[PDB]
Amino acid sequence: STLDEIMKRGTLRVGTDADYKPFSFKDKNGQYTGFDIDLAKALAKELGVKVEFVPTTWDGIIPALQTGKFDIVMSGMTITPERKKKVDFSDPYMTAGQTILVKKDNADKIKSFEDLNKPDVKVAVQLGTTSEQAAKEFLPKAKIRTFENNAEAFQEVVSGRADAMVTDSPVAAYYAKLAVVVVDEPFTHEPLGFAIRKGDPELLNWVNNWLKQMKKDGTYDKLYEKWFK
Repeated sequence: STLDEIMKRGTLRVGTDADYKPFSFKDKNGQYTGFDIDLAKALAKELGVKVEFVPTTWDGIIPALQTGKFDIVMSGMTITPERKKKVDFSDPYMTAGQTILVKKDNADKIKSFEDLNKPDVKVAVQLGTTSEQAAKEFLPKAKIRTFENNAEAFQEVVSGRADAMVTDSPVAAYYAKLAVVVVDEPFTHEPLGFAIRKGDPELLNWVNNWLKQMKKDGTYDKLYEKWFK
C-alpha cells in the first residue's frame, strides 16, 4: 500500500496547484499557505511524517497522481463522476456553492440571482471556472466580463466597473477582508474531496478516519473559521 510507502519514506508528498486561493498558493517568499495546505500539514502530523508539496499543473495533476508523482491530491478538487472514473475521492471536507460578491452599498434591494438578471447589470467572473457557467445559465441578460483570476474581477467590482462578481463560496468568503458583502444562491452545491489512486483502501480509510476525527475534536472547525470567516 501507499501508506506503508509513506511511513517508510517518512514524508507525505502532497500534489497541489499552488495557484488556487485560498486553498493553496505561495506567500511573500516561496513558502506555501492555504486551507488545503494546513490540512496537508495536519494529515502529515497524523502520519507522523514531514510534508513535501509537489506543485503540478491543474490540467495534469490527476495523471501525476496516477503516475506516482505524489501520494495524494489536495487542491480544492471537486468530486465529479468523470474524476471518480480515474481516481478515488475521500469524504467531503468542504462544500463549494455558487456565491455572488457585491459592494456593501448594494446590500439592500438585492434578493437573489434574478435581481441581477437585468441587462444594465455588470458582473465579473474568472474565465474557465464553473462560476462562469453559473453566470451564463443564471445571468444571461447581464453583461459578462471574464478575467484571468478572481483578484482582477474583485478589483473590477471594487472600483465600480462591475456591479457584481460570481465565484465559489469559499473564494467569496475569503475575499471578505471587510469592505464588500456576500450573497449566497439557493439551488445546489459542489463537494470537495482529496484524491488518491485506485485500489488503496488503507490510505483512503486513514484519510477518512483522520478527517472524521478532525471534525470530531473541532480542529477542522477552527481551521475552517480561520480561512472562511
